[PDB]
Parts: sequence; structure tokens; C-alpha cells
Amino acid sequence: AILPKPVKMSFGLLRVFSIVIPFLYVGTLISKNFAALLEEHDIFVPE
Amino acid sequence: DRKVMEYENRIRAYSTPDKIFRYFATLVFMTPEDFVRSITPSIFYTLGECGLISFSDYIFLTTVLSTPQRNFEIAFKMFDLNGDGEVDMEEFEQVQSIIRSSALTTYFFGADLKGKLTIKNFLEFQRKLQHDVLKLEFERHDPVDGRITERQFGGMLLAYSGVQSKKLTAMQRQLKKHFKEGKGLTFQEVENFFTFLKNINDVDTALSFYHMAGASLDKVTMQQVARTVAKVELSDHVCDVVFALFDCDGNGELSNKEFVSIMKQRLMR
Repeated sequence: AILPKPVKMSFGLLRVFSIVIPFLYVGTLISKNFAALLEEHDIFVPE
Repeated sequence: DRKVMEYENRIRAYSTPDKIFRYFATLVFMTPEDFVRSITPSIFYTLGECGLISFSDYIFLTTVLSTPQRNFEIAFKMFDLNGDGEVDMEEFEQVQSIIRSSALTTYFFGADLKGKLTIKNFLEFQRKLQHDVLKLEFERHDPVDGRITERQFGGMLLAYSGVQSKKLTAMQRQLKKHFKEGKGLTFQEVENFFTFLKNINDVDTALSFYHMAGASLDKVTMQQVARTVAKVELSDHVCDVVFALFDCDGNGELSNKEFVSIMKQRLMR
């Protein structure tokens, strides 16, 4: 016999994209914020 | 061998001067060259060998290196017990036993143990000693015909400030790229500017007058106060170097906590 249907989920591509993109924006935001936060003190290292 | 370098920096910047004495002495006594190695990360032939017996000549010559002029005159006031205006080496021995609790004493007071010392000789002593130290610091960096580079002068300023800043270190190594040409810094510019930096507590008066209103420091005000309290002339190239080195936020003009508060705190300790 043959197995049943491989089950999918409720619009997986859309919810994966809709959770990966705003948290990517939150990541780049807090990266800029941390860069400024220790650019204020002398802990940074760009040269 | 950068570890011994930075370890000697950590010793010389913060430790008690007796540990600095026992660290930079070989004989327990120092030569004047031992003293120069203690103070750096011809009066040598006048200082002799009988010097820094119990690390108290160290404290005294440190005081000579670190005393503004009115403070220098009131130090001469607190030397003189009877207040005759003269301090022989005998009165200095009487003060010096209290300090602790001789070649320079024979040299500058009297060879026959007879000191008849005016204010002017004491002033000459300060000027010769500090000017020889400043000339040694100007010539350690090998000036290009009496003209040091911008990073050399910035390193001298950061060595005088004594604060381990890495923001200002990055600004120092950027200075050659900021001022893409550098004509050099003459010894008279260095002389006048460290003469100005010697007296910042006196300079702090009109600065705080200006400052508790507002922290907006331009160069014409600094040159007026420099020519006022020290009669020195700050060339505008030196002002360009100071503004390019210390203005961290880059707003054009300095605050207290950018430059003056740090230099004052160095003058405290």
C-alpha cells in the first residue's frame, strides 16, 4: 500500500517569511544600537 | 618587548612613588638617569651621585616638575621658617627631616654650606629643570629639524594627560589622515603650549566663569587667556591640532569634560 498525504501547514512559506524578516530588522536595529552604545564609551573597535 | 613597556606604564601612572623608586633604582639610591627612566616610558653633571636617598628627593623634584608659579612662590613661603626671604640648605634640611619622617643641596644653596637664596634663583632652578625635561621630551621623538610630527605631539599630550583613552588613541592615529599635510611643531610652540598646560588651575577661573554658563570653547579665548596668565603665544596650528584631536563629538568647540576637566584631574593626581 501507499502512505497517506504528507501533511503541510497553514501557509508555511508566508509565516516563515513574516517571522524571519521583522526579526532580521530587529537584529540590525539592536546591532546599530549596541554599536552606538559602546561607541559612546571606549570599548568599540573600528579603526 | 611591549609587556615590560606597558607594565612600566602601569607602575609609573598610578603606583606609590616608593614602589616606583625601588623599581627604577639599582644602587638604595638612584642616579639621575634612573630618575629619567622613572619619569619617561646638562644638569646630570650638577645633580651628582648623592641623590634620592630615601625617595624624598624624588618627591621634591616631582613637585618642581608639577607646581604653578604662585604655588611655587608660596612653596618658597612655606620653606622659610623665620621669613627672612632666604632659605639656606640648613633650613631645607630642617624641612627635609620632617618630609622624610646632598649634591644638589651643595650645588644650589652653597658649596661651603652657605645658602643665601633669593626667589629669583629658585625660579631659575624651576625653569632650568622643567625646560631641560621639556627639551628631552621634545628630542626623544626626533624632530624634523626642530619640527615634530602631529602624532608625536599627540602622543606627548596623551602621555601628559595620563588617561588610558582608546577613543583619543584612535583620533591620534587618525590625525595624520585628518591633517593630510603637517608642517611640523616647533620647540617654541611646544614650549608655549606646555607652559599653558602647566597653569590650568589658574586658567580654570575664567574657564568656569565661561563654562557654568556654557561649554563652547574656541581658540581665540584660549589664546587670550594663555597670553594673559602665561604671556605665551599659541599658534593657530596648535589650536587646529588640539581641536582635531580632542573634539570627540565633533561639534567644533570643546567642553570641560572633553579636555579641561581631564587635564585638571591630571593636575590633581
